[PDB]
Amino acid sequence: DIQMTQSPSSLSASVGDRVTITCQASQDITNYLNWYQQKPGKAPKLLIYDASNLETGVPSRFSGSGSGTDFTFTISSLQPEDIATYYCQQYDNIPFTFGLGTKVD
Amino acid sequence: QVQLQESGPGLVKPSETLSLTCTVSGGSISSYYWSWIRQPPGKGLEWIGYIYYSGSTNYNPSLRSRVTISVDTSKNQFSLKLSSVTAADTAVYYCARDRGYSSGWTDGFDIWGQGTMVTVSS
Amino acid sequence: TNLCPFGEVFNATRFASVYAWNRKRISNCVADYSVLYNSASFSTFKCYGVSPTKLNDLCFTNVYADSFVIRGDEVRQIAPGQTGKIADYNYKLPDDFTGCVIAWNSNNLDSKVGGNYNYLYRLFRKSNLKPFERDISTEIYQAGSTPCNGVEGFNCYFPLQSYGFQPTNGVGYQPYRVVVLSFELLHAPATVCG
Ligand SMILES: *[C@@H]1O[C@H](CO)[C@@H](O)[C@H](O)[C@H]1NC(C)=O
Repeated sequence: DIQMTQSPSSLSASVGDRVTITCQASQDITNYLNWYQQKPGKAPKLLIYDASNLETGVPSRFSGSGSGTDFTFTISSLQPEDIATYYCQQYDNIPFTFGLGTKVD
Repeated sequence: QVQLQESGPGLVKPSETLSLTCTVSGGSISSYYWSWIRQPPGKGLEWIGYIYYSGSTNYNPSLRSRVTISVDTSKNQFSLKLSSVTAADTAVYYCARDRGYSSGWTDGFDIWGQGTMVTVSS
Repeated sequence: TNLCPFGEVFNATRFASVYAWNRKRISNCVADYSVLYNSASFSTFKCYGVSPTKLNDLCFTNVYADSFVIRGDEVRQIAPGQTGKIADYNYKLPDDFTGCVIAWNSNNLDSKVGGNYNYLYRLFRKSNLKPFERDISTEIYQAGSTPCNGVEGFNCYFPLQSYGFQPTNGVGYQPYRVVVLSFELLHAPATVCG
């Protein structure tokens, strides 16, 4: 399969901060990675697709970058409502692999 | 705006099969790759398989042996029949959707819809 | 002149894998096959009913359009009275097939640098197929004496296999999108004319 690894196992900060989440792959994944967030008791949403594009209807405070086997998802300005567990995921090979999650408090 | 709502039994017995059913309203199964994923309590998301509307399916190799995904366009719904249930399948299950734009391969899931709980014990 | 909808039949973004070929009915419309014949963008256009030029003057009562995606090597197999893995396990035409077949290369679309994983074909089946037969059940294949008992193992196989569509592969291994039109005349008023 494919191995996703998120560097921050957990993280906290205050309002209006910039936070970065690093997702690293077990092999080459060109841009086939998406970033979801999940608030507790809810189904995950989609935030970033193809590792660079922000999906329609999402506030622009999020951003993404990377290529090869490493990508980063960054909140430029943290908000009180950004409390959530964040997951990178690839769709380049079967099976689809979800990162073990990054809790953001 | 695709209102997606799962509906399955909330409890099954060990070693039998479970059968969830995904209903889509305001949604056109006619071109999107639809997939099921699961979440054990306090673990990460596990992908299960995705199904096209014709019948072209594709399953997770670890779970390839005992799953069965069916699509019914006329009643615009999904059946996920998982057989040989073990205690390891106690989890919530989600009914995702491809986002659209592609040529011959799916994209990231987009339209999860509220996930239902499934308990497997005695 | 309400024209038949060949548009989304040939120009669709996605085609289903060969083992679950799409079957879309065409009826109660006028079909202009000339633009198809004169498209000149089709790698293969082989007809086994009447000649392609004449059929625009010939009228039928149903036109089934069965679409899928295959490899360039297997393209020949889609023809009446043919044999091979595709022509016995996945999709085979009856000998008296009344219709004809379009196909074109699509490597720009249906292949991945890491190799495509979506398109699947039925590797093993315990029997041949009836004409125009569509089987999607995927019970494990028992290639040995033992019963596989619903689990893979030694000489137990998953009856589907994935083509490795890669853009730099040879023409023999490139992905070709294929359409098959069956024109049948039943005892009913013909509705698909020129
Ligand atoms: C598919 O779209 C192209 C783009 O205009 C068009 O030229 C072609 O005729 C279309 N195919 C059919 C079967 O109409």
